[PDB]
Amino acid sequence: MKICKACSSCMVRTYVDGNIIFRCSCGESVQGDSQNLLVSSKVYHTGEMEDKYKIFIKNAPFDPTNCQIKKDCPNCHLDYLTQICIGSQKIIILVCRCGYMSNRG
Amino acid sequence: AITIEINSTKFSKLRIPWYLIFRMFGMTGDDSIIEQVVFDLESNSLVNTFMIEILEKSIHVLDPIFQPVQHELNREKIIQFLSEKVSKFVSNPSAYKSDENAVQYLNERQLTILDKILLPHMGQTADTRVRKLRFLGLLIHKILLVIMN
Amino acid sequence: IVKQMFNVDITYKDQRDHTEIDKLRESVQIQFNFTDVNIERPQHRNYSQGNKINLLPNKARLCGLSYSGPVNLAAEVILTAHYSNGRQEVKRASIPPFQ
Amino acid sequence: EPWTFDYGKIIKTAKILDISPAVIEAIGAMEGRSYADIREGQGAPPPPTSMDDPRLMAVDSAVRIFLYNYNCLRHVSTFNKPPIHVERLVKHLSYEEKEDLEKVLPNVVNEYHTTFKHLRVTDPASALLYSIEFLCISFLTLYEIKEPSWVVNIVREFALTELNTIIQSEKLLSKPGAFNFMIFGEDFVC
Ligand SMILES: [Zn+2]
Ligand SMILES: [Zn+2]
Repeated sequence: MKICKACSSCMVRTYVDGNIIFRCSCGESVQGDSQNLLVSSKVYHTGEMEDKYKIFIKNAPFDPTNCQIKKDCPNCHLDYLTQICIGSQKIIILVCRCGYMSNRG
Repeated sequence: AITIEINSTKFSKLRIPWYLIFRMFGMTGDDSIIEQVVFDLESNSLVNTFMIEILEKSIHVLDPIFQPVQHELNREKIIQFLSEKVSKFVSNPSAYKSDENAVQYLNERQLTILDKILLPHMGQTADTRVRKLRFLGLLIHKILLVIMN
Repeated sequence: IVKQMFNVDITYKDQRDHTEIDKLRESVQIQFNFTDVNIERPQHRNYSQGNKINLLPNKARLCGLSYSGPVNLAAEVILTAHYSNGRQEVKRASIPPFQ
Repeated sequence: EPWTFDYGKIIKTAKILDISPAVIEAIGAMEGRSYADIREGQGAPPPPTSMDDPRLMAVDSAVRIFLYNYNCLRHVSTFNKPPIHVERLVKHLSYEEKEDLEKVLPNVVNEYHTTFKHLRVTDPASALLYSIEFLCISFLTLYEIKEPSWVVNIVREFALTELNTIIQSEKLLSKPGAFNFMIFGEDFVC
């Protein structure tokens, strides 16, 4: 959103002149072309995106309740890896405390 | 609209617009109020965009009960309006306004009530108003996180 | 709960005006808290006019009595009168322990 | 650009508005204090030591309401029904004069918001002092307007009324004096 420079307030959009005219309750107008041509946004596969599990995938190697498999880590050569299965497509991600991640994630 | 209803011994069953709670404690800037929910107003992200659209829409939604103080940027007027809408004994809304001491008494009573029944686990004095606002923003952030699935 | 959550500070309108000060007075503020709270062991009276004796649970079960212990409260009352001149009169009284 | 606190601006503003200098510095710190003690500097809380101090938000809100009402004054032509606090100062002005108000009146916002946020996350006491000094500087700038003459009275009266309303609002959160508790029509008051 556009924050009014005088009073820290959100300003309406009110497309009138063929472009965006940001109007505030204090009367200030900013014009403001280019950067704010995006009016509406909606991501339809939320709950399965990368940033949904980013913290969990980062913390997965240190979680003692996560499944481990007898697979060698290509980075630090530990004999085991943490195995994750996220999403409705059952994406398998192998992670290690050294920071290795199985390509995806 | 994102409405916050506080049910306590002092008062209950009153849905206040969320930004009015932040405004009553001195946080009147919309950017600072929204920053309490998104934690960063200048981060592109994906949750931040969705949350910012919801909060911007919720700020401008017209409320039937809090209509006069919706666009008020002075916290004293919002505190007075809440005091009038909350206090049981204020059955005459105009007589007391002439007396300045009456207005001060209502404001002090409302501020004490708010410090006692708004997130009392985070503090019950006037030193923790901003911390309470941070916690409330965190709660709204979690709710909006659940909202986007 | 009694000593912290049950403090009273209520101002009531003065209802009497058959005196010059009575017309002067328009409100009195009642303010009291509780200072000592203690619950004793269940007791009972035999003679109906005698000393309270210990009530054993079997007697309470047989007689349909309540296995309940006395609650003793000690309070401090502060009464403040208000007049139409900006002054106030304070009468401070301490309530002795009572059941 | 470096900033340093200037108590002379607060002294001057107190002289203009006839209030004591301690009243201005008590903005946002008048809660739980009688106005008699506030104007005499009695019981003044120590300067803030954390960003979570409500005094910072209170003084920022005071500066914000000042700037909001100033912008409302500078854009009367936009509002079909201008706000009451601004309406009474433009009844004797023409549409051409109202439209000229946008360019004649200076912009006093400057870089207040970014500097305040930086100080709040860096130095809370400096943030509070900066907010109070900025409010005083903005009031003095609006008060010391000499050209054009047809706007000097308007800007002077607006600045006086705005800062008086701000102080009264901060005063309306102070300790009340003795009064009739039955002014609210009801048998009881709690
Ligand atoms: Zn604005
Ligand atoms: Zn590894």
